Amino acid sequence: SKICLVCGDEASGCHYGVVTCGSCKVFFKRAVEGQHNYLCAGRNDCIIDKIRRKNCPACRLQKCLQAGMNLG
Amino acid sequence: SKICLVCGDEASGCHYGVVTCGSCKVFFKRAVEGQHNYLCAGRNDCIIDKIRRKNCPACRLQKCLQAGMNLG
DNA sequence: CAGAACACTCTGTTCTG
DNA sequence: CAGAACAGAGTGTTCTG
Ligand SMILES: [Zn+2]
Ligand SMILES: [Zn+2]
Ligand SMILES: [Zn+2]
Ligand SMILES: [Zn+2]
Repeated sequence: SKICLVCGDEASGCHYGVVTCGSCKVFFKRAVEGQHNYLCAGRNDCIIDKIRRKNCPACRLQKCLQAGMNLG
Repeated sequence: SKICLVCGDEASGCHYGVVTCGSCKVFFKRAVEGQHNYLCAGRNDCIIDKIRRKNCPACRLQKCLQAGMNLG
């Protein structure tokens, strides 16, 4: 496939176990080892797409997890 | 109140008609004047508080207008 | 492919008449 | 008070093993 399983932007290959775009790749790496205080403002099922992926990083991260992205 | 009617943060007085913090004051004018494409990732009722006011500018603008802000 | 180093978005603060 | 404008976190792209 050529679409990111997380946001639907054009995929640049398989990153951390899942086919993702470059911004989802580094969002995930940064989420896992960084210092964020993400919090959903809706009901933990925000729509994650290219247009809205910056809106709820907390749902973005959860969607990354469910798709199976991992470091290990 | 010292409280912002849009986001609950400590308010710096009445701006464009409504008691607001400084961030919402300048968020509101930037929104209205420079219209661009804000879209809710939930169901257009995102909680707007200090921790989460960057998440959904569409709802943030929506709460601003309801609360009564304007430039006229 | 994983990471680094860059550049961008947008926001929020401080300063002013 | 409204507005100018600098500084910042968070994000995204380009590049370099
Ligand atoms: Zn993506
Ligand atoms: Zn969410
Ligand atoms: Zn506010
Ligand atoms: Zn919303």
